[PDB]
Amino acid sequence: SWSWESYLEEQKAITAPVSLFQDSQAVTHNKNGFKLGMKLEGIDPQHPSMYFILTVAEVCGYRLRLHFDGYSECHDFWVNANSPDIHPAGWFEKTGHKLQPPKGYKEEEFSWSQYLRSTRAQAAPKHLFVSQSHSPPPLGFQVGMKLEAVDRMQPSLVCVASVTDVVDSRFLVHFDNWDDTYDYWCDPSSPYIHPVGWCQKQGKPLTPPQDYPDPDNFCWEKYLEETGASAVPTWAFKVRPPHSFLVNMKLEAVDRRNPALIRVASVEDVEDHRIKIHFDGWSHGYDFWIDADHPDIHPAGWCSKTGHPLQPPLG
Repeated sequence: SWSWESYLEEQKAITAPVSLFQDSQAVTHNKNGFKLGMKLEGIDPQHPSMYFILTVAEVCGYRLRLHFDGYSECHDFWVNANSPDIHPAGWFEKTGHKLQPPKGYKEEEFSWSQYLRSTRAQAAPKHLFVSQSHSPPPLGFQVGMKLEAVDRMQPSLVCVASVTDVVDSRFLVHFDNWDDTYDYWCDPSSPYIHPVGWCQKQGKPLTPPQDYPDPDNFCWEKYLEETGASAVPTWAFKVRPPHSFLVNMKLEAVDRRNPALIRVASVEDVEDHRIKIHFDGWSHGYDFWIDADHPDIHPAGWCSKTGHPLQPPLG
């Protein structure tokens, strides 16, 4: 009953054109073959470097809710069917990764064939996954290389970092000697990474590894020699152009408080690479910043075309 067309007329508003989004945020014609109970492998959003056995706990449109086998439901999380952060059963074994076992197991004595028999479940068919490590790796980025990275939790901090994982065309950025809980996946065009030496050339403070001896006398050349690591080469960095979203443009965005819901939204403010989302009809107290390439923002009509409910403006 609620329609974008009517709403736009009503508000004398415009939608953010589909051209402003990445193809993966816009595609609506792909079918979601995931079914309840199917098992697979995937990264823990809270520990991006770790892989766990997951089960499809719910399906809604082109999205699915995943559950950490053996764990409580409050670890549950939602992803889109085209997420590059989930993989087919057996992926870890085939790509040299480590798989954390279900709470109640030793990865040491874990095998899919049998876990499946023991749970009388089916593994999600591999043709559904966009990432299976068949595609080309990011050019110039290899596990072990070092670089400088913005701690997206503390934007004022640019720190000494390392590439700790590489999957399909993305890599994992880790903050040297810090918790894996500040790590994040990204690609060569990320505006949050810079080559070794960037802070120095920019007159900005570089945060060295935690507890590095004599912190303010940190020398990259020295650190690279101590670790024998290479710096990601400068040619590998290809930062993306700033986005073209304009204030007042409307779109759809997953609700950050209740991930199951997606609401009608508007662009409240903008920066070169992030937009500030406002949920129509709600308090601006809920407005939040989000990267323009985040998988949870979509153009108007995404919910309708994918079969997902859309929450109309609060009234």
